Amino acid sequence: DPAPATTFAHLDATTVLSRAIAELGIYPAVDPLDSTSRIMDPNIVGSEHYDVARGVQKILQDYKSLQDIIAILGMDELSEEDKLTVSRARKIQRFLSQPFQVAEVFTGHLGKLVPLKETIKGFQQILAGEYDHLPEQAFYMVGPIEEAVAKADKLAE
Amino acid sequence: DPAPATTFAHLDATTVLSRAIAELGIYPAVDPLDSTSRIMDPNIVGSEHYDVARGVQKILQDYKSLQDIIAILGMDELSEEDKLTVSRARKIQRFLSQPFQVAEVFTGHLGKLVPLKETIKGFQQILAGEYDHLPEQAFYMVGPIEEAVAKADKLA
Amino acid sequence: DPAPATTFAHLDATTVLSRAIAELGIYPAVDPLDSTSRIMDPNIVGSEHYDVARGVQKILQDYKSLQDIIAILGMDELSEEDKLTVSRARKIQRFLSQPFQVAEVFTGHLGKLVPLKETIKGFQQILAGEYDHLPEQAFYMVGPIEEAVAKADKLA
Amino acid sequence: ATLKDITRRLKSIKNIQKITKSMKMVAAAKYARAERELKPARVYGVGLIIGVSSDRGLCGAIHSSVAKQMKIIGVGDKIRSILTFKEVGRRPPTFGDASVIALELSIIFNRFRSVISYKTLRNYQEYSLANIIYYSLKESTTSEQSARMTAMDNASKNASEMIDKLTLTFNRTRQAVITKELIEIISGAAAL
Amino acid sequence: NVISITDGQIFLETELFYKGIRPAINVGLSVSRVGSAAQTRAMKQVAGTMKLELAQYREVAAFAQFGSDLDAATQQLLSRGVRLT
Repeated sequence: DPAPATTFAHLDATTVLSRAIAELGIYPAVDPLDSTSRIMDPNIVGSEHYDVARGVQKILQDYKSLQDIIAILGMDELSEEDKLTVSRARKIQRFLSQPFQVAEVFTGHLGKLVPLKETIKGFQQILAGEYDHLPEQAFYMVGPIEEAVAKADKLAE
Repeated sequence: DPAPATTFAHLDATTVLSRAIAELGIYPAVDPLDSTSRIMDPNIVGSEHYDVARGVQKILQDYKSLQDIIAILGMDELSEEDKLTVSRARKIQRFLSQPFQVAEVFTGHLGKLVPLKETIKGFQQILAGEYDHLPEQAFYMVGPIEEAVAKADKLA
Repeated sequence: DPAPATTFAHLDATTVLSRAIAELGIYPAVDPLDSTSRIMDPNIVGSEHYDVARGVQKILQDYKSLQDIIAILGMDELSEEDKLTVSRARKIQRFLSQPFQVAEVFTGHLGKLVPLKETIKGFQQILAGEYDHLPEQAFYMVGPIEEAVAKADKLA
Repeated sequence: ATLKDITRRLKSIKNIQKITKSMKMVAAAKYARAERELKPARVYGVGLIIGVSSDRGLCGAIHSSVAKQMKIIGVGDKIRSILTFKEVGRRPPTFGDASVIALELSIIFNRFRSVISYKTLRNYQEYSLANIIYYSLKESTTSEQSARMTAMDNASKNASEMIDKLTLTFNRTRQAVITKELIEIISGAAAL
Repeated sequence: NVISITDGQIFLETELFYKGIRPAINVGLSVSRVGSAAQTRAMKQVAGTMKLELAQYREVAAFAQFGSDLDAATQQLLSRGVRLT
């Protein structure tokens, strides 16, 4: 749309929200593959923040590009590494969600604020395979990565 | 289109005919899922008529949602429960076709008029699984369910 | 699109230059199945011109069918009928190439301008099998069929 | 009915078409080796429920066709899950595989007609038992890899037709968006 | 307009960008009509081989995550291809 399209060039950082994402219960409904920042540079945020950020986006793009194919040919036709990034990407999609203090009337969850180092570490860890044994849902709608381990135990029964 | 879209609000019943359905030889080419009636209410038509109608529409909608997979992969990749709704749905579709007196030149069949009770019974029986053994084509271009059964026996 | 659609109403032929063909080294890189003519009609050109062209087409189309059965079973599991059409088709593909006079500088080969009756004759005979004893690369970058003989001797 | 949609649908189906075509040919090569290997295994074959299928799906009604004639050993991953050995169908069945199966101990399997068709002392007994396990097994992958080749042929052709039809829809929508957008501009300009 | 006016185009894509192909150049679509005439002999040499090997890669690139029993010749195309990429 001319209006939003013309606004992009006036910005240093953009957060793009998506109805397709909100529809899933992923809130905040941010598109991880359409939000950008002028300071997303290894010389500014450091190579560790940057390499994790880029790794998260890669695994989501790869999943995005698999979605529709396996939705027809089945999950079984995937190699044991193609389906590894499927499980991991789905955890990461869930770990990007987060209950907002200001959204308690909607989530029924207490709001969480997550420090940068913990955000980075959390995603670093899922990317590295550290939680392949936890279930997808444990990553849905929590703050720090410890809350997802907590949640996994709570789910066990 | 503005013309038809504006007309919908003026009607108590709408019969929406579909080219897609026509081209499959279903006549009359009524879209079972796009045609509605303000008196389709259990307090007006009674609960048996209402329930059979809603059951037909459910199976047809269920079938419609399976049709993406059918188009690419075909019947073989379906579960046994889904193969059943497909085969009942396809029977229902054909049972909704009907020879019209006015269209005898085009069908090559004599025209039929079906009493409402025989209409309810026929579809009620198909839904209940009473004719899973009969082939699809037996339900095409008949009046009452009895004709599709006779037609089934004739197909030897 | 209106622009191409309006243009096509005026076209009597298409010449389709193809990158696939170019990378296979066939000059000129004309797609022999994709290019068409409106006057490719026995009532307009020869009844002999028409059947040679139709025969060339069918064999080139038939060669394409067999190309899946080659990278699977190898070019030996084919029947004697099917081996024959591969050998003839490939000689036809190469026989459709031509050294141009206008490209004497860049290449080095001498330019050829083939008369219509000689073009018709050449292809009619590769189809007949009057050159099955000759090697495949005898037909490449020559003019008339008389240079396919001269080039097959110079390779002995 | 959005240019946005159509483009996504088109992207997936072009790749499905490419996959199913490669899978078609993988199976075509496997059916090739399996039909030739079937010769010294059919005449060789002339001299509790056992269900013979495999691990891999996408071969139409191979796995469900024996599972129906089933209703107790299930050779093939797919037979245990729809109703006991893993890692079959993938690599051609050796007489050694047939012995690994019989060591752990009516036979139901798919018998190869064509690429398109298929239908569902105490030292001597052990060799004749393994002679049946092997026979059913060799017959089975011929029938599976034929079927998968065929089914993957069909899916590829079905995807290809859907691609054609969606491209047409794409261009019709594409042209109408241009025209509608222009008519809006004109009507506004004219009304002044 | 600007596509027909120019001698060639470098096409960038979002999807290449997030897959890690940065710079995000669609090498199958991008074109320079000047081409070789604007390359030194040394580049011309290796670039010519790269082009061909990448084209042949593109033909096969969807058998990547769906390829167990591909012939060794095409595992070679896949491998040379991901590496050149």
